[PDB]
Amino acid sequence: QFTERALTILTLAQKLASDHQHPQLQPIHILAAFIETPEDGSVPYLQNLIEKGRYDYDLFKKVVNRNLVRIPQQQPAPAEITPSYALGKVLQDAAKIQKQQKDSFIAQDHILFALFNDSSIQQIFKEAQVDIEAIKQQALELRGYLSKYAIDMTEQARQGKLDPVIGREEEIRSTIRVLARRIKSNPCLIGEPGIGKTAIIEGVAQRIIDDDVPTILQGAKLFSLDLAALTAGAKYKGDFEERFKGVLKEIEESKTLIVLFIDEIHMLMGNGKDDAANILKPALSRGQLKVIGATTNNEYRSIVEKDGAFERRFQKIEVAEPSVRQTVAILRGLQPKYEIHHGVRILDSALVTAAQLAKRYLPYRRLPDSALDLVDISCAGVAVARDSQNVVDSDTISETAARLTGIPVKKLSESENEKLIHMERDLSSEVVGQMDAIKAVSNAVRLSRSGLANPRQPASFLFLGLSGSGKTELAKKVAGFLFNDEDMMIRVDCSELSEKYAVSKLLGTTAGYVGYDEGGFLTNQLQYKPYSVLLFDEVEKAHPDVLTVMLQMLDDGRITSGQGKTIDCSNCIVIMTSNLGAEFINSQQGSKIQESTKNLVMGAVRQHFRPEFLNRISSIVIFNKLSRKAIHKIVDIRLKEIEERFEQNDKHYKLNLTQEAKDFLAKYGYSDDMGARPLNRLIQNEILNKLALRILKNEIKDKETVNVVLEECLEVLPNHE
Amino acid sequence: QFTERALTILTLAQKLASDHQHPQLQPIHILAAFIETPEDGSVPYLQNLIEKGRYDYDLFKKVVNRNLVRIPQQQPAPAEITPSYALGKVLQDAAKIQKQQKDSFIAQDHILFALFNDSSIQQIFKEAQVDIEAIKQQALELRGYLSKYAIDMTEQARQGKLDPVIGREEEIRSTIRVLARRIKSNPCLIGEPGIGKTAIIEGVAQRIIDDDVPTILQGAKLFSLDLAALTAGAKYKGDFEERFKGVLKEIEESKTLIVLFIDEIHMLMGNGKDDAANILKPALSRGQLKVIGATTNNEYRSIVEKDGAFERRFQKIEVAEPSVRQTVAILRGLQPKYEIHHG
Amino acid sequence: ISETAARLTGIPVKKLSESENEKLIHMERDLSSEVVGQMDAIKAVSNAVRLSRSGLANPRQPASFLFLGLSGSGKTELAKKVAGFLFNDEDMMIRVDCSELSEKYAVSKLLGTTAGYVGYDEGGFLTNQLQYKPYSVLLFDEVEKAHPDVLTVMLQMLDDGRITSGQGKTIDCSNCIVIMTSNLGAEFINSQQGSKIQESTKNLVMGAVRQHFRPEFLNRISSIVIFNKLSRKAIHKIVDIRLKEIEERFEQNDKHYKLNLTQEAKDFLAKYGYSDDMGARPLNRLIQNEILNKLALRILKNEIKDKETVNVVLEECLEVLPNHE
Ligand SMILES: Nc1ncnc2c1ncn2[C@@H]1O[C@H](COP(=O)(O)OP(=O)(O)OP(O)(O)=S)[C@@H](O)[C@H]1O
Ligand SMILES: Nc1ncnc2c1ncn2[C@@H]1O[C@H](COP(=O)(O)OP(=O)(O)OP(O)(O)=S)[C@@H](O)[C@H]1O
Ligand SMILES: Nc1ncnc2c1ncn2[C@@H]1O[C@H](COP(=O)(O)OP(=O)(O)OP(O)(O)=S)[C@@H](O)[C@H]1O
Repeated sequence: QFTERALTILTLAQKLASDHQHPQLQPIHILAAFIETPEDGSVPYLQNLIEKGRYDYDLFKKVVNRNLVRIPQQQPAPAEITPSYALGKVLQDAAKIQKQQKDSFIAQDHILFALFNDSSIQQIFKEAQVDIEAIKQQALELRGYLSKYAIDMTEQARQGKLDPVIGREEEIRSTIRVLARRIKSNPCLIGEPGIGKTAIIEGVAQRIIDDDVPTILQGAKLFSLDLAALTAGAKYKGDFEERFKGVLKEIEESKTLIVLFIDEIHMLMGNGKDDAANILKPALSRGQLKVIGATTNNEYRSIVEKDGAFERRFQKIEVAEPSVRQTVAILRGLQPKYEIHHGVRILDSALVTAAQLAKRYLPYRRLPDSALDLVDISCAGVAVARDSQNVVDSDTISETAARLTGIPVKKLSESENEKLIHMERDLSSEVVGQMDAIKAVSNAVRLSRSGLANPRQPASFLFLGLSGSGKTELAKKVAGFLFNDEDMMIRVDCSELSEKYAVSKLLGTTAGYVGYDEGGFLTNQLQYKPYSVLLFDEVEKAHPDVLTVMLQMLDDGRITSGQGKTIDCSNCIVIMTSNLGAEFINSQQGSKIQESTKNLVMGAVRQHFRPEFLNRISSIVIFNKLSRKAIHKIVDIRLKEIEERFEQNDKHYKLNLTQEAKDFLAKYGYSDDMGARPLNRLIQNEILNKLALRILKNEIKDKETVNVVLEECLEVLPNHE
Repeated sequence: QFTERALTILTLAQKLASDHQHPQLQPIHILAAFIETPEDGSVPYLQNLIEKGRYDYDLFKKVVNRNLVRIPQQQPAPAEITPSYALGKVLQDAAKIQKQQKDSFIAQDHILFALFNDSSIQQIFKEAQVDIEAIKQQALELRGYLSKYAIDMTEQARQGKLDPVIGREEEIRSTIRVLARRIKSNPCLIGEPGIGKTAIIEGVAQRIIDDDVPTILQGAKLFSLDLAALTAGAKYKGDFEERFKGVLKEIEESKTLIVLFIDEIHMLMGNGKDDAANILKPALSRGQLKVIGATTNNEYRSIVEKDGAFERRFQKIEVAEPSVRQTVAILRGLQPKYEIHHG
Repeated sequence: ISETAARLTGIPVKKLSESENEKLIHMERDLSSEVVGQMDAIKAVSNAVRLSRSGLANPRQPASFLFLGLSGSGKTELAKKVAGFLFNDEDMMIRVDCSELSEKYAVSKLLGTTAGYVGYDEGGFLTNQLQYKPYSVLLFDEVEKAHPDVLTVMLQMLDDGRITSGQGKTIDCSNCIVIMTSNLGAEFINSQQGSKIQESTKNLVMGAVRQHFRPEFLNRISSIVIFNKLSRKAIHKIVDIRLKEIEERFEQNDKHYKLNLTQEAKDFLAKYGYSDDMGARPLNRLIQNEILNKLALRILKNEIKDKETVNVVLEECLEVLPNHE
């Protein structure tokens, strides 16, 4: 109800009546409280609403002292009988004043006002008007000041607005050590955004709230300064100093250990300096004016480069991210806040896994926030879904994260079935033979899905064999099964090389040079798409400088960029290709991959491909030769897909191909030295060419047949009508 | 003294005395100043105390006009002699109110009140602005509007004027889930141009309109922000921050919640940062301030590489491209829009 | 002065902690539990940090070593492990991806954008990291493929430990540690003349080092460090370690091996994979390809719900807990 100051003045009125041996309390006794002390700082006595308003404080002093002498000496027992209606009314009026003034507590000024409004000198010896406006003016110009300049974190903390923080006790102590300096009063927190800089300032506030602060700072209070009053609050040229200088001086003395702080101190460098608030502050740094700032490391760098002065006042305080275990500790401290915020229970394992998840899948975010996001997001997820529950650790988190960050890998299937149990079948259905390539694909994904693959390495395989054997097709089909979308594959022509390639590859352009589109094909796409299948079109012909660079993705997945940042791959499957082995494939020694032969190939590949790459690669995969037996399946597969891809079914075929057509293809388009690719030449050269002509001649109205000639031919529906 | 809002009204009042070529400014010119133009945020006329007080502000304007035509002269050379003793009193009364309120400047709120104390309609059943007690009941809702700076997407959606979505419901659900968060409340739609990120934000408006959103977001008023308000409304250093702060404060309190939408985040990020206004939003972003944003993945790149601050305020959401069949579904959803569009 | 300065400037080298028993004295031991063999390499780094902490390191220069030998000999692994030991965090390693480098260099590494040129993100990757983080350890990956102009300018830090940027600012973090790597020596370790590389062979390595790098580098490096091939008993040891580390790292340990590697599983990995030119990585890949992928399937099929074992089947295979145990 009352401020401590208001209570003091009222209390003094009461106790002065006791000390002066006076019966019922009168307006006189509150006036006695007003003149209770010689201290000029006491507004009720010298730096008064009277003295700086309209009348000599002595006039009033003598009104009161005359009256105090005039009231007769009583037995101590009644010395302060009651406030009666007289002081009751003054206090009630002080409350009416609060309502008029919109003041949350009764001020000593409300007591000064209310008393003065009711009061009049009781005797002819002194006269003075109750100059209400003068006393209000003087009251308004005193004490109330920071609500116009900075947000009072400490009182708001007393009011429960503070978020307590843990695990930063040294960082908090560091700000204390700096704040405890006698000369260099200015600390600043420097680090990554999301590192916990504001959190540390609030940590200081927590230290203040629990009064765990050294005498120099023991009475401290924190206030959030800048942008509003320092920028929005400006229309005139001197507005960088009006209000700003004002508050700097308002807080230098008496009013406890006021410490302002800046959360976004980046501004305080000035756009071209020009003392845009920025210089006046350090200009006054020889004393008081204790302020703590906060900036990111790069913003720090920028304000340093753009100023050269605040840095002589401000102590650089480095803030490091916590370890995963430490992150969990803060998560635990924060856990109940989240359970409350969302009305859901959270498992300790939720917190544990959130933190390690973040380390694994959120490289662009710091652990404090990243882990918290996984928690607060999961909780929010449930809060929305709550119309139905609680948060369940990795269950909720893996799904939640995958939904936002990508990586469905962690969701686990409703049924593993086609999801890597029967996948070898499904892959063998799309492509024929080459089961080891198929197994490699499945295994790559299975290890990823199971959390077993070495996390530092993307699945990586190099595919050897004769072009036309399905090496690209495999990669595309992998994307097919990986995303249920074959166009999500990333494919780079790795053979387009000379040394002049930086940006075309993950290296990017370099900032400071023309062009700021970097590694678009790889770096930008990788940043955007957390995983894919990356196909390198004949690494056999790629320049070795690039291959050496690609190695970095191949293993130890970290990826740099000319932007000064990194990408850091993880879950992208990479596929490299070569036909070196064609020199051995053309031996035609069985459809199966032969021992020794395949080794001569891989040996030669190393000779013509840095083994350093191959010494990191998950494995080299070799394709089976497409024997006619393989063809006997492939032809149907391809004719089916080829037809299905032909726009819409306004015609298409009945396809009475039977063995006769199949064999023709196996006897005519079947080049032992070019895989199935020449069968496609046959198919288009014969089947589609005739078809196109029949369509062109409008000899087909709907459907179509394939009729073996002894070659192939088509039928006529309308007779060239 | 007076601030810009009060000065605008006062300026208009004096202008009106000259618009009517009258030697002096009268209370009627001020009442006319209160009702100048149909700009909703004008508390003196439309989003006013009058409507809240159950009065017809246009009828009142007819009253004002009936009084303005009774001005005894419109003689040119005689015009513009004095502000009048009558309004001396009113402006002095405004100063008294400032003292009553501990206010360092006279706002339109105060100048309204002061005239109202001295205003009248010579009518028993006055069609006047609601009497002073109501003036206080509603005037006290002020201090202690966004439509000036943004389009109410939710209201447009309530009025239809919206194109339905398909498939993107999942990123919408993600958006709702992010908005529902206590700390990082801001989802952002990131991806290729043309994917449907605007379509998603309209989809969000639909969910609000359709009551498919939990109460804490259900009542949200979704707005299309900045650009014009940000820069077209600018002239000088700091007035970006002023409009920003104004809006941010509005969304900070009382009106359940307001959600702001930023389509092209690149519009922010200052200029090499330099805290060139943009930063205020991140600065205050901790106070819930539910915001939805968007950006081209490459734009995201060009700003995320530089910023780092907004990243702790928003949730990155990739928006997937629909398959051909899904695309057909959108075409089907929009089919009636197209048939209507061209007949 | 040391403690308060350290809290603000890091400088752990100025602490002189009572924990030296572990904090350097047992460093070689601790590192040998992480790194198999490569005794001299372990000692080389350890020696440098001992001079740092003892105040004997000369402020004019960072610790500097060149790691030569078979890829998969643990060259970058050692470097990471000393980041681990030295700063209690392997991820603090500022690996310098030197082969990822063109003549543009500047920003992506140590110099940054010449001030006044567009892009005010300057030396973000290396210099700014030191600017922000007084010192750490840096690892120069495959310096053989670094652009020559860059190899040359980085010499300003190699000795006369200066770091002048395009920002117009200087860091001079001579307190750091740098490790350079190369596969240059692989051609001589491939002589396979015992597991430990002998004299003459090392001279050939150094011959090649001189062909690749100038005295302007080579005589500034604290030492060239040449890595050995692992002994068959040593790979036995690395196998044990890696298998344990992999499972220990395995996200949530929802599944769990008895890890009955016995002599036999370990021998199968060693015998099946120990080519003298392989590097330890293929043994690690082998177990992933031999068993772990089978495990993944067993998990997916619910053959492994919890726990797991090791079993040896001659050829190799993996047992199940077929009742979804
Ligand atoms: N040590 C900690 N104690 C308590 N809360 C923490 C801690 N670390 C992080 N947080 C959480 O992190 C969020 C605010 O993070 P901060 O690190 O202050 O953000 P910030 O990094 O200060 O913002 P910048 O980077 O200066 S814009 C809050 O929601 C806190 O719950
Ligand atoms: N589900 C949907 N997916 C895609 N587009 C849709 C969808 N529903 C409606 N549309 C319409 O298709 C267009 C999608 O455009 P936007 O979402 O603006 O594209 P964008 O992702 O915002 O990229 P910009 O910035 O508009 S080029 C809009 O003009 C919508 O009217
Ligand atoms: N002696 C060893 N002690 C511990 N780990 C080892 C050892 N040798 C190899 N490794 C493993 O090898 C992998 C890293 O191998 P390194 O030989 O450092 O790679 P690298 O050959 O240094 O890379 P380059 O060739 O310089 S790009 C790690 O996954 C280690 O587990």
